Amino acid sequence: MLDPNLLRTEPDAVAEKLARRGFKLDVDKLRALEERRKVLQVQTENLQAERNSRSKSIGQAKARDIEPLRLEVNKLGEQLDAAKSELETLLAEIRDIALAIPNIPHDDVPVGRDENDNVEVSRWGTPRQFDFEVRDHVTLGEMHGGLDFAAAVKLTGSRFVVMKGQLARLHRALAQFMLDLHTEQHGYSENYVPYLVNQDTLYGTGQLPKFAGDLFHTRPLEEEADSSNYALIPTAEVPLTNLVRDEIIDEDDLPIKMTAHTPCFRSEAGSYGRDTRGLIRMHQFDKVEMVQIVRPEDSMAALEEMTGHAEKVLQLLGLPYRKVALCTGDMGFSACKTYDLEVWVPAQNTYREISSCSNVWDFQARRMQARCRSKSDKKTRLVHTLNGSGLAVGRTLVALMENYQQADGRIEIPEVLRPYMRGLEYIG
Amino acid sequence: MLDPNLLRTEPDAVAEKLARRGFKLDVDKLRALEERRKVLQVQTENLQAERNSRSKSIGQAKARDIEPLRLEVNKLGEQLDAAKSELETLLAEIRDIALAIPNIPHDDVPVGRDENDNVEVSRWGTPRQFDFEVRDHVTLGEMHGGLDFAAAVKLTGSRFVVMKGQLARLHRALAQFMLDLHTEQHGYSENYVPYLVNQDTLYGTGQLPKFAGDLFHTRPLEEEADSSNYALIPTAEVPLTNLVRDEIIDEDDLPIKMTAHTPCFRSEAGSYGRDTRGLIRMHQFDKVEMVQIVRPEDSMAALEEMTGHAEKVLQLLGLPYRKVALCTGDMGFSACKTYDLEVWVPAQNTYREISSCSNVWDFQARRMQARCRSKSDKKTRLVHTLNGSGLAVGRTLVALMENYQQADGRIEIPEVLRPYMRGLEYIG
Ligand SMILES: [Ca+2]
Ligand SMILES: [Ca+2]
Ligand SMILES: [Ca+2]
Ligand SMILES: [Ca+2]
Ligand SMILES: [Ca+2]
Ligand SMILES: [Ca+2]
Repeated sequence: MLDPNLLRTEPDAVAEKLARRGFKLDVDKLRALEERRKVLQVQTENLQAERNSRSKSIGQAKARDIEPLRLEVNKLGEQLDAAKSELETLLAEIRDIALAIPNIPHDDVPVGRDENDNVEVSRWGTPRQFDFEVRDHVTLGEMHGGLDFAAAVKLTGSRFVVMKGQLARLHRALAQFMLDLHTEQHGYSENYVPYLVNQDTLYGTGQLPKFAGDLFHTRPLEEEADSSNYALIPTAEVPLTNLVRDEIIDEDDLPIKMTAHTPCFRSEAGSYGRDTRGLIRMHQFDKVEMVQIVRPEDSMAALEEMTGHAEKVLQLLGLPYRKVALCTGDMGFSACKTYDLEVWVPAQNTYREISSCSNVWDFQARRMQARCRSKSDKKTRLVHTLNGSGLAVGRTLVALMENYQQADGRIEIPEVLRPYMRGLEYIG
Repeated sequence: MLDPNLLRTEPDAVAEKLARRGFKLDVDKLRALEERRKVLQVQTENLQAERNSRSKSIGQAKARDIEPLRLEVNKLGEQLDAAKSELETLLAEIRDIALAIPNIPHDDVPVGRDENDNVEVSRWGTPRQFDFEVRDHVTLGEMHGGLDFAAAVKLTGSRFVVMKGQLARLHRALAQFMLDLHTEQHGYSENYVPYLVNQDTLYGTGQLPKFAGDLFHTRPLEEEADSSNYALIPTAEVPLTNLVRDEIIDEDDLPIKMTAHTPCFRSEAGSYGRDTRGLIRMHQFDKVEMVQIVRPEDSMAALEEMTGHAEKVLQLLGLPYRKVALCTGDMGFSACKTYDLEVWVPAQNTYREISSCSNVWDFQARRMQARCRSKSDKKTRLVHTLNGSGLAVGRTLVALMENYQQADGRIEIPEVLRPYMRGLEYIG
């Protein structure tokens, strides 16, 4: 959520910055609600005061007939409860609006309508020239018997996979390599997190209220009927960022750099048509996430650092990619600035997204009440949060299989992964 | 499900074997339903025949007024549809009974009422004598800051954990070691499986119809409204065993030995009281599963082999345990014979279940229609299925932390795990 006082003080300026995302801030409705809120707030607080006073008058005469006084306190209590509910319903209408507002893009972000307006910043490696017709990862999967989509339709349904044997081992090897890289060389602490999360968590990172439809939701448990409305995690950004919810972190302890290897679950609503075949656009997919909790003045530097960490995975793996600065119109909900790394995909003859590194500014920190404090001063302030994949494991497996395929369909194991595969050079 | 002809031919004998589990087979109701089924079946099949014949009489005269004949075929079609529905409702009542019948215990299984009647077969290693008061894994978790239950209550709710740092790394190290042991030394092929499964899968391994309440269920997706009634996997036995559903496997290709590392999800319904604190009885927990698909005559040998594989993990890790032959009254629904490995838990001053290895006989194979065929003969037969954990990773972490704790709370890394931890000797 945006700073409420920034919406109060200069709403036309924030609406202008938000218009660059293609978002129309309803400034008039927000104002009309806010003006009614002050009227209800003065009435409620006056009722609270007079109920508190009449309650004290009873206990004073009780020591000294507490009946005509007792009736009045019940009439005021009825009045105050009605007043408080009426105010709360209005507070809930303001929240419906405020919490559906995307983040203000930082001035570094190029102005754009959509993905066609994204700016290329960097490019690394040169796409492989093949001496045969390139096979896709699905075709190679079938040749090895290692990627079985039909078995996953049988166990579950569409947009699921069963990996079998050496290709399943290679997928594990990729995740191990990424976790070891970030924990051993990049200063990230490793975490095992729940894959089911509550509504507070989802509100905290921005999935709720606007993106409930993107999630798999669980039915409450009979023995936890009022505390088990859970959703499956769509990214480890959700559990990891929420670890600092309702915390005051000493600035000396920042940055907090966390990594996790988890499955991610997406309903893929609206994706009716785009990427029907393959490990791309799945309901279930593994990712090795990087999350940073930093001091407000270090977030821009941390973004460059984190993007560099995801780039390092691609470079060590010998996978050519392009680095893209996302424009105002192609950014995710919580982000103020984003870099997407797009890996070369031989069968698609283009680069495809494999990492999306974002600086969230204080947008999630405000929702979570995540703040920091220098012991030197009497001043707490919201932290900045960042997240990015290093990398989407399923998409890395696609890029690896396709870029390293041999004429006969064998997969060459990238040199940096051979220690993770007992020195094995080829699958097949 | 049990063989329908074994229920038809000798129901008093199967009811006798089932009574040893403490299960009363309603032989009288099954018989009454079966007698009505034959009456409805003769009526339906007679209606099917006469509708088929009257339909053919139309097409014969159509070549040669197809109106008094067309009315009759519609009256018979109405009659047949009603007859078929009435029969199907009765078929569904037989299924409600047949599919809630547990497996017949094998004669090897000792007769018992409950867990207090289980027979100890073997014992390995000697429980450690400590020179200080033993701390539990929760206390050690807190000392290291590596096991955070409060953070998991915040992200989700109770019976969840957040593992942070070195203890999170050690948990990953355990799973890697188990997967490497079974794939490199024990002949298991590695698999990546969906963590969400459909109703057919659940019926196949026996979770449905009787144990829906033990599961986390997902709400159907709007864009898959009639094909996304999924549940979270409670064990990898569910997706792995179901890979052979509707298959005729060449006997030469058996045994099919599969392993996976997955999170497992349990609602823990009825567990109100038992194990309130710790990594024991969680809603989410990791397991390294072993599943075997074998020829009917090799299942008993495969059980001993598989139990030995789970024992090997414990022996290499230097964790003392006891091997227990479960009695008739303490077996799981699908099992005909089971061995439980119970690991020594210093803070509990007892052995606790860490693996449950079962021979399922043809019980799941019958539900899944999983069969094998020798090319030499014109004879298909149901395969036998087996499953067991090698091991429950969370429970291994508990046993490791507690058995290897040092006076100051440091955790000694078992010698066999040090290569998985970059040679690290101690955590802390
Ligand atoms: Ca510091
Ligand atoms: Ca994007
Ligand atoms: Ca974001
Ligand atoms: Ca063979
Ligand atoms: Ca048991
Ligand atoms: Ca079983």
